[PDB]
Amino acid sequence: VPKQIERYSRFSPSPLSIKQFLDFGRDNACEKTSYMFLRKELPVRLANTMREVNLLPDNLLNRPSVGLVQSWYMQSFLELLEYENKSPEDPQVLDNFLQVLIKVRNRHNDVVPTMAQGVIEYKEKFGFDPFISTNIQYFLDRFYTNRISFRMLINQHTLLFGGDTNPVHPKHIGSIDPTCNVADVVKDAYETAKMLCEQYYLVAPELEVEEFNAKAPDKPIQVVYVPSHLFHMLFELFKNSMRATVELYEDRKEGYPAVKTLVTLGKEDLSIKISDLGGGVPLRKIDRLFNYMYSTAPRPLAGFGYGLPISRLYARYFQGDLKLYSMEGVGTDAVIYLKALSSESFERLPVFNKSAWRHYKTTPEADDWSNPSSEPRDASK
Amino acid sequence: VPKQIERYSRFSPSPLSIKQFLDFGRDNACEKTSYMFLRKELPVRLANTMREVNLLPDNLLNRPSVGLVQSWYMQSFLELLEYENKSPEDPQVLDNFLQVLIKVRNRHNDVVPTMAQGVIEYKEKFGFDPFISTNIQYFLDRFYTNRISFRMLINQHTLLFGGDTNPVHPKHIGSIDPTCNVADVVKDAYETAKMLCEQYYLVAPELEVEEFNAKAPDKPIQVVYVPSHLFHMLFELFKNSMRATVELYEDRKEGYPAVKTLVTLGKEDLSIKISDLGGGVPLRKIDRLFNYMYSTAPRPLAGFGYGLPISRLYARYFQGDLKLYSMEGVGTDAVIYLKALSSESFERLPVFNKSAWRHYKTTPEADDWSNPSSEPRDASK
Amino acid sequence: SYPPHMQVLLPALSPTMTMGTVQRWEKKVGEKLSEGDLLAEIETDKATIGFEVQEEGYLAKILVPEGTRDVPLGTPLCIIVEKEADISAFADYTDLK
Amino acid sequence: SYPPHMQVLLPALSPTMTMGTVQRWEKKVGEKLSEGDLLAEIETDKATIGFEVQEEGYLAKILVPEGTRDVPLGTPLCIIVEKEADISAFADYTDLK
Ligand SMILES: Nc1ncnc2c1ncn2[C@@H]1O[C@H](COP(=O)(O)OP(=O)(O)OP(=O)(O)O)[C@@H](O)[C@H]1O
Ligand SMILES: Nc1ncnc2c1ncn2[C@@H]1O[C@H](COP(=O)(O)OP(=O)(O)OP(=O)(O)O)[C@@H](O)[C@H]1O
Ligand SMILES: [K+]
Ligand SMILES: [K+]
Ligand SMILES: [K+]
Ligand SMILES: [K+]
Ligand SMILES: [Mg+2]
Ligand SMILES: [Mg+2]
Repeated sequence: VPKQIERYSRFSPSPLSIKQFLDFGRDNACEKTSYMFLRKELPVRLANTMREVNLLPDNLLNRPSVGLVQSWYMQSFLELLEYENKSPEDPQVLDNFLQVLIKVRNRHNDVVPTMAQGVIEYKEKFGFDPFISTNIQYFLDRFYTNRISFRMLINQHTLLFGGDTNPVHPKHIGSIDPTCNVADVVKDAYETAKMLCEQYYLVAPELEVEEFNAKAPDKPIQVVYVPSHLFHMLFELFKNSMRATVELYEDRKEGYPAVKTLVTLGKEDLSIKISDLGGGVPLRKIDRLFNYMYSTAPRPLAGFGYGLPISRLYARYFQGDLKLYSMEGVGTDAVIYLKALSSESFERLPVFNKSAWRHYKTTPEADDWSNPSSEPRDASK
Repeated sequence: VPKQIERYSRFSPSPLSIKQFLDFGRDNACEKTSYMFLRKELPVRLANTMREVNLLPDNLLNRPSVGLVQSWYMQSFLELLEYENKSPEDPQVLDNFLQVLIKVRNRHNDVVPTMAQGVIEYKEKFGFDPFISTNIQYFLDRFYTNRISFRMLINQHTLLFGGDTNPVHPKHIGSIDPTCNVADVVKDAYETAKMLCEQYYLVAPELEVEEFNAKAPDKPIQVVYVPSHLFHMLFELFKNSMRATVELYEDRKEGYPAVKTLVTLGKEDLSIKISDLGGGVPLRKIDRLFNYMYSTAPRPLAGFGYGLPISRLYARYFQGDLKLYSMEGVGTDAVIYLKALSSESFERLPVFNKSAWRHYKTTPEADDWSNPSSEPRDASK
Repeated sequence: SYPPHMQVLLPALSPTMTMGTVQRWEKKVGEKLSEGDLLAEIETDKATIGFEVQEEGYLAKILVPEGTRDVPLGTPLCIIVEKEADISAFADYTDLK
Repeated sequence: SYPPHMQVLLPALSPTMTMGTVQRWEKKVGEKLSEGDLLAEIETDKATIGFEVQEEGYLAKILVPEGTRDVPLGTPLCIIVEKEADISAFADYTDLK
């Protein structure tokens, strides 16, 4: 069936905005429409990714785990393609399609850890060079971004048309909250990180939260968003901050500084700044913090090295971002940026085309800019 | 003489560390050695740049101003090449060489504004597309970085061997200060920005400075550095902060928040964070702040659009950096990072090679990642 | 007649695309084309797609100007030729083997 | 004899360079080479230089292994050939026109 993969991999993904998800769910909510969209969109997105996994170095492609992921995706793809010529006019089709979505999602439950074992297996068993490293990085950002997106799509359909007349979050629209109170998600993410830090370190910093709604001064800050995505990013930044703070001060007399959260709202951005006095990170190391599996924890709260890049995928997924700035010797600021406007919050999706191909078949190039010798001439004669 | 350009453009620049400048000046200070180095290094650096200016779009290469810059560089290059076979054993050679350095520097006085007029002339007279824009950006960062570097080299030699027995800054080593007190340069840069802001706005925020020397807690923060470079960066960030603050509050009752400077010192970094409550910048616009001639001032303190990218060249020149983070609706943090250690402070220099060539003969490529339609389908049916 | 040439037709670049706006041309009449270069931004209802050259040659003529909305599937957008001497022959508008 | 081949000599990559450490190879025996590809990191006293291939072909043999310090100017570093059938002929070590 590889011709079907070639073809769908050449189709462009159709990025959707939070507005569209919300307008579809609220005002429309036509099961037929969703079905016409998804039966085509899912295979496109899947094929775009598969095409990329096929470009990985053969020694990674060879790991049992990468094979498993491939077959899972292939099985899903084939299962969705059965619907390309089935009429939405028959209710049975609609119903089985729903079951199929549930099925593919369950099958895709293991995917994140299976691919991780994949590349871990590889990194530790085969020697590792930086050409191939930035490539795995590039692949993983894209591969996991699509996973977020399939799950987003499948969740909307099942939550909407699953017919579950007992919904966990009644006033929502699928998994979108039209009035997500940001400080409440901050407090929840914090309490749940605290618990974990307190369990192992026997202590945890206090949270202080502050708000400034430039849009409308005294008003609590709300945004249209997927709460679980916001929760995830915050949770992950808070665990990092708590670890950093607690480790720095366990041998001090000063007592633990708080973790400060500033939430702001402007014409375009909702910004959330998490600040700690946890000692910071030298500039040289800031980029690699975002490498999958870069960790300074015993290989505690930390270990995997997924928290920071995955959180940044959630931020970039809807046109936001996650950036980090440290003052080495004092502490760090971690800032989540979201779009204030749902009309501006479009999915940002990996496209397979020549540009992507090129990333996988790049080759080391000379540096643009100079580098010094590792043993420079002693200018003292 | 173009074969000489080809050849020297193919030589690699020799990046020097602050340590080397300092060790040469302090412990050694042999005029012969400096001469042997410079008579070769200057032409290499010049030729690397000229090769790049030759790759600019013909419509920019055509402006009178770009021609002038080219001839100036060519004249300098030819003037240094006269020394390739002159003996350092003759004192006359040494002496005239010094005069030649002075000469080339004076000739290179106008270069920054002449190239600016160059590209301004071009941007306003010929239509402008983003392929060519990021290219001019790339060229200008590199072209101005080399200018900083020639001036650095020429200054060291003339200050050292100019024989001026009346030096402005006696305890320095050329233009390097072995004990540059950072907060003092911050205060000076601030007072001089205040003056200019006060002259036009009739008012200016107060400075507050704070320090944390993690290296040695109560001690004032000192670094080995070129004071004038540090001064320039600070001056420029302060003018931006003062303008932003003063403009936001001229219609308010609140009264003006201070501009806060935090200076920190760790194992690797000297960090200087300038914070203002001047309203900030939406995320979408952060990168372009660094475009040559991106300005929001009447085209006051602002106008040219050079302050931010030039300041960032000074920071990157010795392996530091300058980064900006805003919370739209409140304010901005601008952070200068320097190397704490002079042994780690190497020149970062543009190299002309195939990698550079490629930047000039790139061509638009498809986007990697999806983009939405400018008119998305209304999901309300 | 005209020399060996290929017409680039507008494909279904998305499973449901039926038309597209030719938003921008990324190559100029007379420029070289390699397999995979960016040829044009095609805007639809659903995305702004980067359309890639599928076959190496030279851009001889643009049949559909920038800005043309609603171009149906299968519209010849432009002409490709195998050698750059063959361009001039298209100013006024089976050996491709 | 051997097929048409070129020896890549170590040039003066800096005006005063007289030797250099072959710090890393960036191409593998059997790989294609285009004009300008990165061939090796050459370390000196003054810089770590990215040495670029000056002539298109295929990498046939590495004469000077990674890590060799103090290689004098003019040392053949490796061998380039015009076609990839001609590589195997160099395992055990004027028509370039
Ligand atoms: N606030 C912080 N202060 C200091 N260092 C930090 C901070 N946040 C992250 N880091 C550094 O970045 C590294 C990686 O972060 P990341 O959260 O991605 O992985 P981890 O915390 O190490 O494990 P996990 O996968 O669960 O997150 C950390 O190990 C730590 O060295
Ligand atoms: N602290 C700040 N707060 C808000 N906006 C800023 C800040 N700093 C810079 N900007 C934005 O970046 C733009 C460009 O900055 P830059 O200093 O490079 O040029 P200018 O200040 O506009 O003129 P000059 O060439 O003398 O600096 C400013 O016009 C302003 O819009
Ligand atoms: K595609
Ligand atoms: K990490
Ligand atoms: K060079
Ligand atoms: K600017
Ligand atoms: Mg973590
Ligand atoms: Mg300014």
